[PDB]
Amino acid sequence: KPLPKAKAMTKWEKFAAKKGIKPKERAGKMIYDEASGEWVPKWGYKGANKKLDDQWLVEVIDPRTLNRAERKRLVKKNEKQQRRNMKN
Amino acid sequence: KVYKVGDIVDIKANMPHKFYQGKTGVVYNVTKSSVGVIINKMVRYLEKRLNLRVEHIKHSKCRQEFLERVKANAAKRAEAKAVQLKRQPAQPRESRIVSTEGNVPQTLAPVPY
Repeated sequence: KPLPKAKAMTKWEKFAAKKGIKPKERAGKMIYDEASGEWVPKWGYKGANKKLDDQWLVEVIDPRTLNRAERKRLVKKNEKQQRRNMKN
Repeated sequence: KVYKVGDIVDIKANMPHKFYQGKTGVVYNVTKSSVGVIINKMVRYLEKRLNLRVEHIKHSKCRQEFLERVKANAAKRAEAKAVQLKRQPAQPRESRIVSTEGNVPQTLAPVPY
């Protein structure tokens, strides 16, 4: 087979090189959840991002549905960006 | 239970994410996922548009006493028409004699043993 050395900057590496944005250290999923005695990592299992859905009062249509729609919109935007980068 | 707009419910919780337990409000909106309750709060009094799931909400019996008293007063007036319906605070107890024949006063001796 030919060499798999395909290259593409995805439009992000170009900006990261233009700016002084160093790559994130990529520490881990764990993040401290204040007001509680548990870590509940940012993502991976029982993520804190899902906390807003399981909590009891959402002061200020159900706002939980709005948050879920926002999550779906962000995921679809990421997928669209991936498709755009694949087009190149 | 089928909650309806305008009903009075008590915000009872089953970690916190807030401290509103024990407060009562009136339902202003209802949906499948949650029930909307409005709670008044002082700055003049402001208002908060709370939204809570049915799991942490229950009906309030605050107005049960009012309706029961109204019905009892109406019935009493109807019966007496054939009135002093006003509620009265607990009046001071009157004098009463106590007999020690069946119970000798015992010096409890707070030692006690």
